[PDB]
Amino acid sequence: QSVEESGGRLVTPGTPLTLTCTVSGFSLSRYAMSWVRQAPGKGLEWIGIIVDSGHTAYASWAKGRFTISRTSTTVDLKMTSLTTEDTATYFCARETGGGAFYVFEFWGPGTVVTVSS
Amino acid sequence: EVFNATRFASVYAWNRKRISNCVADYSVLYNSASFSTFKCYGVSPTKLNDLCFTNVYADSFVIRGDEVRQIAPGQTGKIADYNYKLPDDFTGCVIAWNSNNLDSKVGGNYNYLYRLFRKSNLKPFERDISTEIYQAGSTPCNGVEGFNCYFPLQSYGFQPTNGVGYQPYRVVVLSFELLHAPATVCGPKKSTNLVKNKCVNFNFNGLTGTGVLTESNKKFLPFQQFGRDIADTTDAVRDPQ
Amino acid sequence: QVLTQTPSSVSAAVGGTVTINCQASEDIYDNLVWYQQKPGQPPKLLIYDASTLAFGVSSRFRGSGSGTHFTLTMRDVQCDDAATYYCQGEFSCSSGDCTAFGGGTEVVVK
Amino acid sequence: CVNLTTRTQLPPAYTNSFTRGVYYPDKVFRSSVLHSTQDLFLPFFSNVTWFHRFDNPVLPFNDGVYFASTEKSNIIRGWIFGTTLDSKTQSLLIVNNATNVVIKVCEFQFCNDPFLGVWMESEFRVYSSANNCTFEYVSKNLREFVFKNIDGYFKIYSKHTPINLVRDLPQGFSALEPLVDLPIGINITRFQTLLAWTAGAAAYYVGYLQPRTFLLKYNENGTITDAVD
Ligand SMILES: *[C@@H]1O[C@H](CO)[C@@H](O[C@@H]2O[C@H](CO)[C@@H](O)[C@H](O)[C@H]2NC(C)=O)[C@H](O)[C@H]1NC(C)=O
Ligand SMILES: *[C@@H]1O[C@H](CO)[C@@H](O[C@@H]2O[C@H](CO)[C@@H](O)[C@H](O)[C@H]2NC(C)=O)[C@H](O)[C@H]1NC(C)=O
Ligand SMILES: *[C@@H]1O[C@H](CO)[C@@H](O)[C@H](O)[C@H]1NC(C)=O
Ligand SMILES: *[C@@H]1O[C@H](CO)[C@@H](O)[C@H](O)[C@H]1NC(C)=O
Ligand SMILES: *[C@@H]1O[C@H](CO)[C@@H](O)[C@H](O)[C@H]1NC(C)=O
Ligand SMILES: *[C@@H]1O[C@H](CO)[C@@H](O)[C@H](O)[C@H]1NC(C)=O
Ligand SMILES: *[C@@H]1O[C@H](CO)[C@@H](O)[C@H](O)[C@H]1NC(C)=O
Repeated sequence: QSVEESGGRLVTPGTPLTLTCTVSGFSLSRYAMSWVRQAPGKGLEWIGIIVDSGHTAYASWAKGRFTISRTSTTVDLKMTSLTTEDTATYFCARETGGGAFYVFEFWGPGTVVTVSS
Repeated sequence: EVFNATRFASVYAWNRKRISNCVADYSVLYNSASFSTFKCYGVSPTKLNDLCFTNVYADSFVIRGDEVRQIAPGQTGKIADYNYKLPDDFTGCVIAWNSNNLDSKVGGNYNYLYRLFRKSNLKPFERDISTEIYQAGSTPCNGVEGFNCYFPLQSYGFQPTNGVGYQPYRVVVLSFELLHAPATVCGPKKSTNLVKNKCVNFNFNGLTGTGVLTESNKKFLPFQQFGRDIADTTDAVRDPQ
Repeated sequence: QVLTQTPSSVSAAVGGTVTINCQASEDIYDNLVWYQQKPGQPPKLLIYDASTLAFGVSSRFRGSGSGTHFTLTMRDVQCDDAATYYCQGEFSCSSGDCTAFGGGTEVVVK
Repeated sequence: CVNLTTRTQLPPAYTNSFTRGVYYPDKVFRSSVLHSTQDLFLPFFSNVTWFHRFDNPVLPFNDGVYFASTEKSNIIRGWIFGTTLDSKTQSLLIVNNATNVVIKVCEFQFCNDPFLGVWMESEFRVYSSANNCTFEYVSKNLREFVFKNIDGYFKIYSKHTPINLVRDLPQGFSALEPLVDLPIGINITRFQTLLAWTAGAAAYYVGYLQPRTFLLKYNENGTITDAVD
């Protein structure tokens, strides 16, 4: 079970950017993918989760400007109206098994999204 | 109609059903794997088919999954002390299973209520329906919601995105009791095939003996069961089958 | 909705023990997990359910606590344990914000 | 319920029991065998009450009841049994209505004068309240019945016969066969029959059982043909 992701780029504020997480070695329709981020040298932050059925959950601090989508082998997350304080590192993390949500045993390598002029 | 129906009662408003004059079958439930947890106290479920009980009480409710541990004899919890309390010498058990596919909603199933506050711990096997506002201040709240006047009843946030601990769980507790009264609830026992013209050890309806059972040509009366001779000699005729 | 971790930073010798306290603003039963994040590496889940050691982790890390207070203690902390630790617990549903992460703590061994 | 007092008071008549009230004690089958038993029976050649007009007062249930009735319109419908009959304790109830037999065992707020109204029946005022129930059940001519309660079991033996007499128990012999068993552990002391505005004519005979010894003769087919006190 290998989970990787990509989409790191340097973009101006307010420019949408999508980030794609590719799974390998397991069935995505059984396991829940999630999105987390951390600022340089700061603590972990939670972005959202998608259950295996397809239902979506987000975070209050996000205000509802993320969008997480699922397909065959690409758990993708899209952003709108980027600010200058979103420069952080993003990960997509897998679960242990059926149910038992919010455990994050397997994590991606890590990608950095920077916003500047 | 009790194990899987369209409507199950709440944890604080659990539904009691009386099972009597029934020929129960505990083998099918033992072999069924659709139930998350099934383990019983006082009597092993393997031999439930043998014991005969005068009456059975089945209480159905839907609780939080992580709270299924609280439903046990000698257990202290929130729903255990305020919604459903079990006696220490409780005979029987509970059968519980995850029911997120039916008892949860995308926006949150809020039809399930549970009590958080009350005067004191309730006695085992007690039902509470009154929705009196739990007052925590000195001044009488006059039954009006406000400050320091807490509402004991709260609704569970059942959503598909919740964890297995938070998924709704349907629980039906079976309780068995006996007293100085005839027993009626038990299994169908067993009826092995009958063999004729051979010296066999027979047990007909609780009468045991040894002998050869041949075909007979005699007339009984509809209510008659046994047969007799000039001196207390049994010639059984009425097959229970 | 708020997770708190204490202390922010603490150090101990190689032949010593230290404790970390994680407090939840709401009742979370025992649904609480821990992570270890080395500098530049993704977090690794060390203990889940606040009392079960994860697969492949050492036995020198122990977890306890229940309800709103949880404690993770490391015994005979080696030089490889110098990293950051975080606690996370499920927080009901609609009522709050699904799940939240703790502030984290830093451990350095002399 | 309904209080009615238009009844002509009169002491009840008595009639000779003759040789009625023999019931099979169990399901044993014997042929051409004279068998001696000791059990609760109605003594031969006794004098039994002959109630009548409307007259349905309470009758104690000492140890068992032999209840006989002959009519042409089935004015008699059912029975109430129990001890207090005030819903403060258990109280049996049997109604053999036109549809089917209905039997209950719980407490009922029985009035002092329960009856049934009648032709289309409209009145049902035997009781007013019933709570905390335990058991339920739905299933020229002289009808004979024997009711007993042993070890918390209720036994009903019944028999229907065609008669040509007028105003007395016919002089003959007829065995009583077991009909119904009820598994209810109620200690019982009293009962009261039923009747079905307009007033009709009815008369039912009541007899009380006691421990005795009997001899019974079985025929080739096992039916009882004669008995000896
Ligand atoms: C409700 O539960 C009963 C349990 O007895 C189900 O009846 C059996 O269910 C299994 C599994 O689906 C079947 O293999 C059997 O054939 C069922 N028995 C009979 C007699 O049909 C019942 O199906 C359940 N109801 C629903 C809607 O699933
Ligand atoms: C029918 O008559 C009886 C007796 O005449 C009534 O029973 C009395 O009811 C009153 C009030 O309910 C009680 O105070 C008496 O104690 C009862 N009598 C006895 C002897 O206890 C009965 O209420 C009447 N029913 C109707 C419908 O009129
Ligand atoms: C007993 O059950 C079997 C099963 O179908 C049936 O064939 C038979 O007629 C039944 N007999 C009685 C007396 O109920
Ligand atoms: C007839 O019945 C009365 C009623 O008490 C009784 O006193 C009398 O002894 C009976 N007569 C016979 C012959 O049994
Ligand atoms: C109901 O009746 C049963 C006996 O059938 C008795 O044990 C119980 O105490 C009764 N309850 C009430 C509330 O009358
Ligand atoms: C007999 O019936 C009475 C009610 O009239 C009851 O109180 C008593 O307990 C019964 N007898 C026994 C031995 O239970
Ligand atoms: C027994 O029944 C047969 C016919 O069923 C009848 O001929 C015979 O007379 C009966 N036996 C007696 C003693 O009546």
